[PDB]
Formats: sequence, C-alpha cells, structure tokens
Amino acid sequence: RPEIVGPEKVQSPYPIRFEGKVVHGFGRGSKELGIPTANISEDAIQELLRYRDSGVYFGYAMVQKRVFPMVMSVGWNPYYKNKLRSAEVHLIERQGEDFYEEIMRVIVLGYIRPELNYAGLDKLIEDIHTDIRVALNSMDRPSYSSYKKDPFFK
Ligand SMILES: Nc1ncnc2c1ncn2[C@@H]1O[C@H](COP(=O)(O)OP(=O)(O)O)[C@@H](O)[C@H]1O
Ligand SMILES: [Zn+2]
Repeated sequence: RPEIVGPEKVQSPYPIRFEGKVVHGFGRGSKELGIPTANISEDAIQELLRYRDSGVYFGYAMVQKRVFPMVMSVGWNPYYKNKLRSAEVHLIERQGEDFYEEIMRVIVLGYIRPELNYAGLDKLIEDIHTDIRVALNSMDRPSYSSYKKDPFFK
C-alpha cells in the first residue's frame, strides 16, 4: 500500500463539508481496539454520501471546538438489508473524554481505499494504522493542510 494518496492539490469532489451529531455505534466498540470511532447521525449522510464509494476517507473534523486530522469509514448499517449509509470518524491523536451528542463538523479531503476483506483483528489494526499514516502524509501538503483553518471550523 502507498504511504500517500491523492493529487498534490485538493480536487473535486473534495472538499466535502458536512456536520452531524455523534451517536452510539452498532455495538462492537473500536475503543477496545485502541482506535475509537465516532458514528455520525444517519440523517446527516444519507443523501450526501449515497453515491460516494464505500471505504476509508481522510480529512479534518472538529468537535468540542477542537480540530483534528481524521480518517472516516463509509459503509452501510449492518442491521438493515436496505442500503442505509453509515459514517464513522476517528479523530487522529486526540486526547479527551467521549463526546456523544456533540455536533461534529467534517471536511473530507480525499479517498484512501475501499473496504478490505476482513482478514483478522491483527490485519485490521495494521490497516487502520496505515490509514492514519497515509492520512497524515497526504495532509502534510499545503493545499490540504490549509483546510485545518477552513471557515467551516469557525
Ligand atoms: N479520537 C477519537 N475519535 C473518535 N471517537 C473518539 C475519540 N476519542 C474518544 N472517542 C469517543 O469514542 C466513542 C466511540 O467508542 P466505541 O467504543 O467505538 O463505541 P461505539 O461502538 O458506540 O462507537 C465516540 O462516540 C467518542 O465519543
Ligand atoms: Zn465506533
């Protein structure tokens, strides 16, 4: 896997800006895996991501008045046969308490990869760590890092 992805400069459809309240997930908490993920209110992403590819994206997100680089998994609610979009965000290198019910503002800047066939916990953790490394490397480029101060995070 490459250690950096996407064009040198942010390109359409990015940036994708949206906000939603953080809600509880579907059970199996990533907290135990050392990589907590914030589930975004379903009503904030159904149409917005309906035609976006499933997989891992990267960008910046703000919650509790703090901005962080992030990775986000876009998939489907595992409890319904009818396609219902789901989006879970991991705020990179964040330290703090939980933030359920808080509004999270998200700015997606690029795509990392599609869903990978589950190959075990070890492999999953490795893939997530790589996703994080890739996100940070990709956002170290000026066109991307400038979004950490986007007006949307005012
Ligand atoms: N860096 C972080 N990124 C995302 N969520 C975090 C982070 N730190 C703490 N959290 C908290 O972790 C929660 C998710 O924990 P988790 O074990 O995965 O339960 P759930 O299955 O409901 O998502 C989030 O809803 C958020 O309140
Ligand atoms: Zn979660």
